[PDB]
Amino acid sequence: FDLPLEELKKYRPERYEEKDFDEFWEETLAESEKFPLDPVFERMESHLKTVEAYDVTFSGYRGQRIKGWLLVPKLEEEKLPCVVQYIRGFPHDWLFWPSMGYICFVMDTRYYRRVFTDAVRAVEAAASFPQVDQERIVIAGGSQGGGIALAVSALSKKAKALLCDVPFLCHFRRAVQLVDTHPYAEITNFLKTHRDKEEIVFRTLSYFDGVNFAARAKIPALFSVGLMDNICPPSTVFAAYNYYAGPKEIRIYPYNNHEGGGSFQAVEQVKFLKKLFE
Amino acid sequence: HHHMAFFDLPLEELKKYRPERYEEKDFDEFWEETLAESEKFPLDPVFERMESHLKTVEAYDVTFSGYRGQRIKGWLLVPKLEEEKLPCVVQYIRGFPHDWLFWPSMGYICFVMDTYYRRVFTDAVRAVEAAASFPQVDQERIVIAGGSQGGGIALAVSALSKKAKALLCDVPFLCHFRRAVQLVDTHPYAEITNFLKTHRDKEEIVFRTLSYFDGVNFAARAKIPALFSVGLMDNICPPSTVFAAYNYYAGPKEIRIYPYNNHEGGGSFQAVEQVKFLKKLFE
Amino acid sequence: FDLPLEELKKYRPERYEEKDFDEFWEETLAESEKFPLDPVFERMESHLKTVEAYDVTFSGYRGQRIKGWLLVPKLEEEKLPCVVQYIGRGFPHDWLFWPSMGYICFVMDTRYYRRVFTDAVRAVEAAASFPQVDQERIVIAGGSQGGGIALAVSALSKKAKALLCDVPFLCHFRRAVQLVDTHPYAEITNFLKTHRDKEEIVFRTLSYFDGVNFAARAKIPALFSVGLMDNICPPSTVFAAYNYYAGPKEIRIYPYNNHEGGGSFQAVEQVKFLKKLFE
Amino acid sequence: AFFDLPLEELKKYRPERYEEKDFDEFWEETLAESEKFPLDPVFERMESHLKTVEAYDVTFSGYRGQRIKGWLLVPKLEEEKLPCVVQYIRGFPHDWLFWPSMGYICFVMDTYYRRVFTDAVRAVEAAASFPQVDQERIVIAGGSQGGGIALAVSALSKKAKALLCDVPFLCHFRRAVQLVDTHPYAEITNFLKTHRDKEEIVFRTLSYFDGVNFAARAKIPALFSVGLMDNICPPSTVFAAYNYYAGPKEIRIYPYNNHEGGGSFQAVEQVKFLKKLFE
Amino acid sequence: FFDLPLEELKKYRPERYEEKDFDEFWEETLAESEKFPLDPVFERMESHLKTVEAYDVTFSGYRGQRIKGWLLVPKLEEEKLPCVVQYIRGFPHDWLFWPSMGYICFVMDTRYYRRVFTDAVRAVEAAASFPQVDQERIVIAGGSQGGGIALAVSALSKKAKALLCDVPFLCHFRRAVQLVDTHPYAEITNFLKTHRDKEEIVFRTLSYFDGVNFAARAKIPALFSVGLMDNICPPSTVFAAYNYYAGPKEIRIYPYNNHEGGGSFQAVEQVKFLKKLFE
Amino acid sequence: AFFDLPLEELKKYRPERYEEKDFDEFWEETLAESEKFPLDPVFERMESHLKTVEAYDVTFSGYRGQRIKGWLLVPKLEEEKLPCVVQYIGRGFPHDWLFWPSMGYICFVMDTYYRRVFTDAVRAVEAAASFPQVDQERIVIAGGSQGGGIALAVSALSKKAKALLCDVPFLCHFRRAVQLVDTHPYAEITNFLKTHRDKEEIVFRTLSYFDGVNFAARAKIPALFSVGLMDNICPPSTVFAAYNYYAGPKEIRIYPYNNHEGGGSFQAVEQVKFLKKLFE
Repeated sequence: FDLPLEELKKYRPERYEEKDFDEFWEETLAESEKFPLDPVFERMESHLKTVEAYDVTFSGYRGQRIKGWLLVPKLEEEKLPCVVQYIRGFPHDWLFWPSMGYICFVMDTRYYRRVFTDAVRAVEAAASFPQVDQERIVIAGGSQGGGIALAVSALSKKAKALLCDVPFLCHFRRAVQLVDTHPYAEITNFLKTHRDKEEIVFRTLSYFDGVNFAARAKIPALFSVGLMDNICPPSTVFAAYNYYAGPKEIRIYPYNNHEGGGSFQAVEQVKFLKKLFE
Repeated sequence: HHHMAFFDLPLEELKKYRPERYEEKDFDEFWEETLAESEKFPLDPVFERMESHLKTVEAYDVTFSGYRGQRIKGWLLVPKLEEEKLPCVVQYIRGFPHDWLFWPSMGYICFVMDTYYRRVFTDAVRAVEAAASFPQVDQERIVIAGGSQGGGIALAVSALSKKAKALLCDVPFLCHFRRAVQLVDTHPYAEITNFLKTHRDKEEIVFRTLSYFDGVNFAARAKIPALFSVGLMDNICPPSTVFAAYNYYAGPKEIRIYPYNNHEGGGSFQAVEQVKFLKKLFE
Repeated sequence: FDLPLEELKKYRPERYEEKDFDEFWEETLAESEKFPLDPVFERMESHLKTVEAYDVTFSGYRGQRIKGWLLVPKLEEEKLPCVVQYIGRGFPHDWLFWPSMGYICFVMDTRYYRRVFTDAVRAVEAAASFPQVDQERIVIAGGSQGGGIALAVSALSKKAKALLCDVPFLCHFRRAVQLVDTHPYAEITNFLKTHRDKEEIVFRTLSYFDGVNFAARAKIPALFSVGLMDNICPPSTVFAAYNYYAGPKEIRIYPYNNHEGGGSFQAVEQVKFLKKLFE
Repeated sequence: AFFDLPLEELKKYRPERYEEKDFDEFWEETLAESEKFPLDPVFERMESHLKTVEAYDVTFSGYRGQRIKGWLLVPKLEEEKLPCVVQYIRGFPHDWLFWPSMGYICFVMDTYYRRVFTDAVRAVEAAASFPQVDQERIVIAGGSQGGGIALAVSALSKKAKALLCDVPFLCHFRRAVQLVDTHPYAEITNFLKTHRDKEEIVFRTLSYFDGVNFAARAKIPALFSVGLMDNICPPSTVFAAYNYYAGPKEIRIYPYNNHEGGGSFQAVEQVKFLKKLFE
Repeated sequence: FFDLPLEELKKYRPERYEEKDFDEFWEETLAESEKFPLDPVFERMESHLKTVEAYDVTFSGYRGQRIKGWLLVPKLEEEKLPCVVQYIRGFPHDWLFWPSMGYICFVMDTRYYRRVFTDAVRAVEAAASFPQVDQERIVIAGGSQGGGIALAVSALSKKAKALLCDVPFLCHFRRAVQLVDTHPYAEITNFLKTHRDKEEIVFRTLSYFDGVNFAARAKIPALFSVGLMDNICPPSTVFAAYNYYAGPKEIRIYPYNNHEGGGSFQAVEQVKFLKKLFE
Repeated sequence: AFFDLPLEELKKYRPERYEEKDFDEFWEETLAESEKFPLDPVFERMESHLKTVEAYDVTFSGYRGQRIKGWLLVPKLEEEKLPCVVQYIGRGFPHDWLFWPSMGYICFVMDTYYRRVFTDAVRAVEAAASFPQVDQERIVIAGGSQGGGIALAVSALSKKAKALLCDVPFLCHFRRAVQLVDTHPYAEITNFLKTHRDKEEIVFRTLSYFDGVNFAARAKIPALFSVGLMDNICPPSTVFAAYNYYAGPKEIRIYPYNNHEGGGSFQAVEQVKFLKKLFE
């Protein structure tokens, strides 16, 4: 259903952002940095044997006390690499990264101004665990999470690599004219009833568009895209990917919908991060 | 076609639901004879350590003899723990080894078998023997587990395997065929219906044949402790089919009921319930 | 989804009809009999080898010239039994079943029910006028809308001798509408959704065309069929008409079938039924 | 099509109610907290293309003193006191022409449920503060989410004099969830599908907002409507509320309608009801 | 978005197909129906409405048959009022918009297209005959099937002065059929699926009723609307008619809407358009 | 509605073919292997209510000598020799296959991995040809959908077949089908690849042995194809690829408003006409 692959690879649409895009975000982060982070780790009761689990409390947007999980694999190593993973379920749903030898910080998004700020702070919280190797802090997400990660790749001093799967929050004006699926269809359904608010909806969403963070992000990244994904259509993902200003690679799954590369792509990430961190 | 919400018998009645069973006079002879035939080939389990990015778990590519001696495949996932003897879950479905991290992460060796039902059930009985042959496996704590088609398979195995010690049976398929068919238009039970739509004269023979694979009939025979789960909005494996099997199940048993879930069942919540159940059982 | 079978077999709901149900139909047929039938059979050029095909024209409702096909199997016999089949009338080769089993087949093109039923009663007269047709063995047949039509004809035609009625539409309207949301019964429901004040008049009008009310009148032998998963023509509607049907009768029950009914299996049942009947 | 209890049984359906010991204390306290801020209604005449109606942008204090908005539509009639319908949903002022056209001043409030119900109670107080409003003839009305809200307001507002409750949402949550997979009741289900351990707390929390519990308390006259094929707000949910409703009451039943209810037919029924009531 | 992009829709002028007798056919159709006197009859109706007077209208349409309509007159000082003939008839209260904006509203009950278009041309003449109607300000209006009808009327009526045409059906048939599988254009497709040999005759027949061909003839000012996600009446069909439309014109484009079009927002655009036009 | 290439472009659509270097060795070898067992056709007259047609239950050896079943329907006509349609598909009831016998053709209906099925189908022609009343100069092979795909393969593999009727065929231009439609049966391939992301090359190389396009390029017998321009089971660009590569004398009937039903009863008559013009 979207542009052919030859053209997706060369797709660089005109970007829309306000003159204050950077002033808005610098100011948002400054406001929330005025409160100390005060990370608190609580060991939690778990049936898990290969992993230790912590309930983490930290200061996010405007000093509010947010929480995340910290999953630490039981390994000899005094210092471990770390994946901050954005979305929740159970701690046992996040076993992949710890099982591959990474500490995993799992943060649920509890508007985007608040969520992105919380997420930036989550990296700071993870970094503050003494076992975490700060040179190997990775940020990751798929869908809404991939969109959030992508923003964080431009906003976080501490993050060192990005794993961005099938991201949402990318190239809003194009998404809306290609698919009638949730979540992009919420915008369309808003505009259907507020016919006079097209300029303001899109000017507002421009502050949260992944394409605009991508153009700014300088850290290495691995993207994934499903060529049959009609939740997060390929032209949206390729727009962000192609504008992404750091060293990058994309794994293209031509027969997949929004599941993306699934478990195959998980292994690709492990391989990518291994090559990166040696 | 999908039911809107609750569509089967109410819960008060599901708990008392014990329909008449149908089986042939030779049900036991058929399965004894099938297993004897396949035991005439040596199991010859082969475990190959695999190169893996996994750090908490060691992974083996397993080959073993199943139905009529055919070389079947499985994964073995062993969590890296001090213990010289570990408990073991044989899980029926094979994707990546990293898809099966749950049980190893909870301290269980995990044997994952790659999956007509004559062949599959025999393969599955043999997978337990394969798993038991790993020296680190504690044979007093071998568990059999499955959801859907896997759950139906596990249920059969609970009645056919000398070696299995406990059953985890989630939202099982292969149960109470005659009723499934008159409640749901969903795959997989709808394959039976579509067959009968076209072969109008084969009702007796379709149901007599299926009786040999019906989980209700194995349940009536199974003596090992078991934990079942069911989704009351499950329109793939409707609740009356699962409750039929659960209620006939002849070993010590419990069921977790998920009133708002479709075929996902209790999902991750139920995974924890299984860990708790097995802990209480084996301590 | 409907009543269980034990109950379907005993299901006899109260009937509704207007005081002039019979006068209405008598009068409708008399009006259309005031024009001569004037059946015209034209041999058609056909690729068919086992069958001869005629383009038929005859006078139906109010004298309008209706069209049909006649298919005659090439057989020794000077006199052949005949099935009048109701459905448009597609190709002659679509109607090979009955001729292939040794029956002349008259296939009537459908074109409101006042007209269609009248057209259909006249089709039997057209078919009876073919010299090779044995008038003692004229059968009327239809499935769906056809079955409903055939059912009406079983009560309105002097000439018809047996009925084949499969999964019939036009039966027990008020119950249908409260069991299924499928076309065609859902047209009634959608009308009433919008015309909330027209319930009485819709149902009274439809009572003139309800197969249950014809069934109560029909005296000729009949074979019905029903699919227990049929959500176009639900089982309780078919069983209502079947149970009220006043002639010698049988029903074939297909428990796993939807509106396809007994399909090809049922087609053979019909052949068997008619063979047993006409010896 | 029909999927809920039959009508005989719907009319007698009175399920056990669940509410917390503090249901009344919770609401008394919520309203007291919001009454500690002055209402301070402000009416701004608006430039409008309308010729039969005058339109005001209304600002008032709702929940916790927040400045809420509504429309006031006044029909141009040479009467100094008019009856009034407070209608809960805000689109254009021209979307709300029905009540003004029937001679009623119409207050349309732009609409967690703690905040919304409190805002809605205060919208009556805002409407009553318009000098042209006849306080003896203040009516509260809603369909869907609006009907639920109106139902709560019928129990919580000193000032309201009658209730028009169509196809209400926010009723008999535990039952809705086990009958339908449609939005909005399916949000509850989708929550519980994921938070399997939160059934008791979800339903105890929702008990503070259940229309059945407000209905048991409401003393003002009311006209309800229900669609027997409504799978958004299933009939057993509406009938539970209707049957527990403690004021003088009537229900209009639309057997062939889904969530559209009686539509325009029902609108006229309301006009008739209110006319009979207020004379 | 599934049709041509907007830059290309604005320039879209496909080849038109009409028969050599398009004009003779319509002239002759209207002459035939003018041979019967219009004989408009207005009956004041008992109504709960207070801002509007309602009349039950009867008039002679196609071939002299007595067609029905509603006339809604807003109670205003003015001795002469402008008038919107609206094509679709439900309740009078469903048509409050135009009277509430100061326009008399003639709502015509739609009952083939030969008959409906002729009825609709005659409705304008019926409306014009009401003494309070200002004949210099008679507007014709419709959405969907109504828009298609209004469009025809814009070319066929001596007395109409402006056109409001929203999301019209009956436009650029051959293209519709290859873009969408939705009702109503899919009735054409389903016919052709079965009558494979009737392509020429189906399209030649439909050419007499195609809005594109009327548009090319219509000389009165018009406001069109289109939804760029409308898959009932696809944008390329509407733009074909709009672009051929031979009078002074404007189009309001709603990029995120389906067949609802501009809805209430577009209703206000019409009021504005007509105000600017008539002063 | 219309979702594939336009017609002007469908008519010129000749995509690059892919096949393995052993395509022909594979099929020659497969057929030789199955010819090493004797056909041994057995015709049993069946009790039938039919009066214009005689019906036989047929048994014959197909793939690797397995005993396959078919129906033979013979119209009761004076003629000592009759033309024959081998029709590929339940083989349902004998009465479901009345069209061809009614038009004066003997009909062999075969009850239908593809290696096995194609071999069975090639052998069905030999079974039909062994009936003494069959005219071997007028043996026709026919199928729609899966049947049309099978018939297409048989048009290249059978010494005995003389004409092909290929309607809305499945098994054609796999790599394109998969990127145009999400319908069964082509969607089984897509679903396989969604899960086995590393098996694209081997899936498509394997399927190349069964692709109707590749048989078409080889088939030398005359043929009538049909296509539905709204067919989203067997999309038009797949059918046109096979049709356009088809190397024998050919025609195609194009049904612009039809989905997978194709030309239906109208096309049936087109076939009769085609075969009549051909065999005189």
